[PDB]
Amino acid sequence: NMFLYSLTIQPPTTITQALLGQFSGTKEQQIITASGSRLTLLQPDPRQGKVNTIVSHDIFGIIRAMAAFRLAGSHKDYIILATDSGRIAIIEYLPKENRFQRIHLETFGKSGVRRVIPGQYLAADPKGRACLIASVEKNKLVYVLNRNAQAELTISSPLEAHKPGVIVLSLVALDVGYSNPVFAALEYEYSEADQDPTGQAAKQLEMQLVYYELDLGLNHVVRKWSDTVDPTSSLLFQVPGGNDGPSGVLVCGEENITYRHSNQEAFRVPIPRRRGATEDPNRKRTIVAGVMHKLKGSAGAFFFLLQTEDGDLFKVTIDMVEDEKGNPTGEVKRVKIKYFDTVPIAHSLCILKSGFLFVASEFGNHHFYQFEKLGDDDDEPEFTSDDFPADWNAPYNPVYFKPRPLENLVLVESIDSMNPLVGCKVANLTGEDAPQIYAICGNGARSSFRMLKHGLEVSEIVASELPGTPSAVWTTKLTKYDEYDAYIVLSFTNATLVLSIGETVEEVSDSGFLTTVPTLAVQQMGEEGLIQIHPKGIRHIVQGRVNEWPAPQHRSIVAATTNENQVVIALSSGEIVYFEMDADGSLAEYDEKKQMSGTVTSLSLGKVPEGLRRSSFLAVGCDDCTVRILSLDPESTLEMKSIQALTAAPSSLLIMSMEDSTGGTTLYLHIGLHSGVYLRTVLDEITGELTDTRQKFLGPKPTKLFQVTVQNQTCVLALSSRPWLGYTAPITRNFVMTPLSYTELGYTWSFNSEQCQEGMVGIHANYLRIFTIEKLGQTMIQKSCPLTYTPKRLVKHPEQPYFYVIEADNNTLPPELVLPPEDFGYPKARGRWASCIEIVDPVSEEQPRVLKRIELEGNEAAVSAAVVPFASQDGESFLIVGTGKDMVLNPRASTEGAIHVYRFIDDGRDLEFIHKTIIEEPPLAFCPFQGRLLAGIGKMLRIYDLGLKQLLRKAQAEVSPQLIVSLDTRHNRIVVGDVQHGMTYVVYKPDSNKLIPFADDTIARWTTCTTMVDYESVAGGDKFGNLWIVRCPERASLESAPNRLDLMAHFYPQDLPTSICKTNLVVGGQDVLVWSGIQGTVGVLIPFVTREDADFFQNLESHMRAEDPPLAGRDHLIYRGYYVPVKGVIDGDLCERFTLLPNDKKQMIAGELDRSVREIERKISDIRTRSAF
Amino acid sequence: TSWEWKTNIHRDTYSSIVGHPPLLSYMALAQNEPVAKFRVQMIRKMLQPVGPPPP
Ligand SMILES: [Ca+2]
Ligand SMILES: [Ca+2]
Ligand SMILES: [Ca+2]
Ligand SMILES: [Ca+2]
Repeated sequence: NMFLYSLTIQPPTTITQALLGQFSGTKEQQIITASGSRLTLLQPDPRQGKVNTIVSHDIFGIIRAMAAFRLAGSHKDYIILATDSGRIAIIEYLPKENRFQRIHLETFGKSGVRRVIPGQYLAADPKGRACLIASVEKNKLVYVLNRNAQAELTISSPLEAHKPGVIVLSLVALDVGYSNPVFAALEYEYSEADQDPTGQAAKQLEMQLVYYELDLGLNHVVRKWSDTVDPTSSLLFQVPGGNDGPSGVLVCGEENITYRHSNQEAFRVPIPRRRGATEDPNRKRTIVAGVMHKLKGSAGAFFFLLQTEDGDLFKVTIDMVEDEKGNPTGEVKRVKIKYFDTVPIAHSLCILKSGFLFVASEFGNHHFYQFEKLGDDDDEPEFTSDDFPADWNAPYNPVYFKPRPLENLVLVESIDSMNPLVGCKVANLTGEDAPQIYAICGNGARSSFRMLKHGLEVSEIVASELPGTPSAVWTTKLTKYDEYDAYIVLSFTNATLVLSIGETVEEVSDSGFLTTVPTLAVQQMGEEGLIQIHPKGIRHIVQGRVNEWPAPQHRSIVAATTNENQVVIALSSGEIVYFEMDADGSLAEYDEKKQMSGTVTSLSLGKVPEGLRRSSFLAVGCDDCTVRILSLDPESTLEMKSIQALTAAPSSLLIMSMEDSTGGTTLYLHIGLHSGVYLRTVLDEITGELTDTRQKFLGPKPTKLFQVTVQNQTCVLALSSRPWLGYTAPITRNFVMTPLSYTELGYTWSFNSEQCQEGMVGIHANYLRIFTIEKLGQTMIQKSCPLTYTPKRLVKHPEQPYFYVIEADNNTLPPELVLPPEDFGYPKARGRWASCIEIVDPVSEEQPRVLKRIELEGNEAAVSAAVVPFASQDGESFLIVGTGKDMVLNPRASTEGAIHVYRFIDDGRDLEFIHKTIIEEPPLAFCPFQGRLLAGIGKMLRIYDLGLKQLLRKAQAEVSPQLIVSLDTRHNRIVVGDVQHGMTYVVYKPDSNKLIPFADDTIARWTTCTTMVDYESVAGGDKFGNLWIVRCPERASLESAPNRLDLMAHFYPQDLPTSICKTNLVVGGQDVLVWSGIQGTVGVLIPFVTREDADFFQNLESHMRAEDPPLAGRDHLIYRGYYVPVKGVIDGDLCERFTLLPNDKKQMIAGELDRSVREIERKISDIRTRSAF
Repeated sequence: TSWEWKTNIHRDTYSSIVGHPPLLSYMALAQNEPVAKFRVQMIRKMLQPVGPPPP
């Protein structure tokens, strides 16, 4: 009883943690990142200044913490994962197989994110001897990591260090050299606060820094040392230990940094305050992230980069007393803070040994910087513990600094991140076959409007006029040892043109008067000679000496395929003539010719398999809608091996060997039909029969096939109304056909040159072009433009290609009333809002552009939006905006709400403010309802009409239990999403002008988005990371608190859904549900066509659950049913991991499912490409 | 019910907010505060989310 298939179009782009390590085993460094549930391994490239993704793996769990450690006498780091599985998992990366593999998995508790079950915190000893995993309260477990005789990893049983009432804010491992491992923790005990009945014992925090020493000798853990620290202390940082420095932890709290070790005195330094005019003076700041780095080739030589809540980076250093000579001692003297540079706020920062800084932004794009570092060295004031008071309560004088643009750092890459994804809509603003996905994301001045288009990114190098419309192109080498192919040839309806490498070209050889059907240089290992076949003969050209095969009959040449050692032509009579090559002379024509029942429409010879003399197979398509495979072996030349009938006449054929999903090349026959169909079949390589057919529809134009090379991979380029590239995906290893974001082409060929290699050449409508597909794998192209504030909603003009975004940054004063806000942030101010409207034009130009901004005023913030037509205005659609004044979220504070009304002017490129009408609370939901406006204010459902000076009430009622957050409607039915109590079905009674609620949700749901799929059911998501579909029972549906909605589907994507809609993503027209997630996911739910498909994907999902369990030890069925059990949804993200298995597993699953491996592959690809992309 | 019961319910809720990165990012973004700072606020709230206990 399954009916939905969940797929991921775009994986999350957030990075809650990035970590550096030699995970490949080489001395090179790599970055491991946690993106929600994806574990991703990235390779920084110091030459190109970019960072490339090595691999990604869906944990099917929640990655809460990651630690790295090295075994003694080894150069390879292992990854410890703290997740929600209740288990500790230790995994390793395998560069030979390009896959993650876990080397340990041990259960320590029950599954989930719970208070008293470790997983929240994880730290590892710097020397790799042990690690500690802990919860917020109160459990801690220490696992000892050792090396066995086999030189493999051994794990002891955990050691308990529990202590009730203890709350942990931070946890880092001490670097004690090779002494007994010690773990530091910021803790506070609530045991006293529960005992004081009135008064407290609260409003105060007794924060302690605690040391947990692990005695390897006695194999136990004890609270060795502890002391009181600043109550505002929130972060700990590891300072180098042993010989590289004195062990210890920087304790970071409100305007406080302290060294604070057990065998050292205290050393306090403040956090400088911004000195800007907009910046509030005497505003204390805290630390949000930080890095420690030890410089090579020198003892000590370590510094810190710490980040303020504004994003400002300060460099911290430690100076220790010197002896009589000029040498350091163990005693510490001072701590020095110096302003470094301002970067976006980050979850993690990473300093690479190659001199780079990787910034994992908490929101917005990620940043890759290169160090310099020029200050000027002492241009920035420096402040030390001399003599700020080690006591946190002791008075002291504030210290200020002036922020400024980048001096020590240079930005080298900005990495596209759709985090945080506030919302998206699916619409087709161009004539293109596929609708686009428009999305609003980012935060602050780094927010953005982004459009996603399904296609492959290609860069055009040259273009030129011809000017006559050419009908074909080729590129060809005169000599088989030239790395750069010499010539470029063009063909017209009555002439032929010849070009070559360089800036300009003309003619020296070849026949330029007549049309040319193909061109190839036959003789590999024989320099001299090209062939130009044309109607009425085959011209063989060799160092200027020309010898031609006559036609010679009244018949002419209608088709031809060429190979290195072989040539095949088809005449108008239907005869096929075959030419092989002797030691000298391409005229070794076969004594006999093969007659065909009808006219030949396509020919494909296939390249010469290396190590062999010739290709053994020839593909012949005819007008009788048949494709045959004829043999070319000497013993049985031109005998028919196989035959297949086709839906339409074959317009093109192409034999080609490609990498397969099972690790070895396979010989395929690509077929292009006159109806726009593309097929890929398997050529048996011996019996020559065709099996395992794949189909796709590309466009109304007849499809044509060519062989190109992209990223050192041989790919098929199919030309239809659009160009499609068929290739084997580099990471996921399946076979993909993705369209090109490029013009329609009528002909294309592989191209080479000194300037570009493995490029391509093509023609269209009086134009020739040279392009290359620089990088594949990324099937979604993204164009973006910045916005002003953090988006909130997105609405589209009902008739014109324009969007309207409402934006609101909380706790920010209006920028006014010299520092770019995207680089340094708007000036913060408590309780003040900054909000605005922006009009976005995404298609009219090459890039999306913001046409106009409408700034709000009066501490007023936009919270909702809709485009509503009003019957009273002859159906004109207006822009409805909801706002609030003096908004405080927790607790919710109502000064006043408002509804602005705007009017579309200049076809939607601008707005005219009509009137603003004040209401009690901010309206969180609008909805067009029967030619009038529906608004949700508080628990109140209200119908407004458009009046001369205000919006006018016409009906109202209380419908939801606490707060309206979404609205939708069909006919007389209104569905109301409550902030906490799920769905509420209301019905409107026209004769009575009453809004009556008649259905409500069974369980609580913290609704975040809704849509109506039909009259009876609603699909939505909630803030705990759930997607669901509820429906009205059939007995209560005829009634036009009392009745309970039925649960029709539920699923845990883990990412928080921010928007959802029903739409069509492909011309095929399968209605799908598209949704977006806060962490960047863009996902689809696809309904199954037949019960057989539902059964196949359910059983496939089961076997994938058995043979590919979640990496971190989760149970996939329990994971996808985190809060309530799974109902109705199959996880296609798991199914699509079938391609990654070893072949024995694939064959086993193929056995249980009673389908071939290639069949399973084809159905997996098919369900995705047919209904979405 | 008992002050203890409410206190546990709130502490579990704060723990869950800190535990699930998506929810934490959602709330912190709504408040326009850094995620680490919001995390610290939530963990700090665990001391006494409701009123002091009865005598
Ligand atoms: Ca093979
Ligand atoms: Ca801007
Ligand atoms: Ca009020
Ligand atoms: Ca594999």
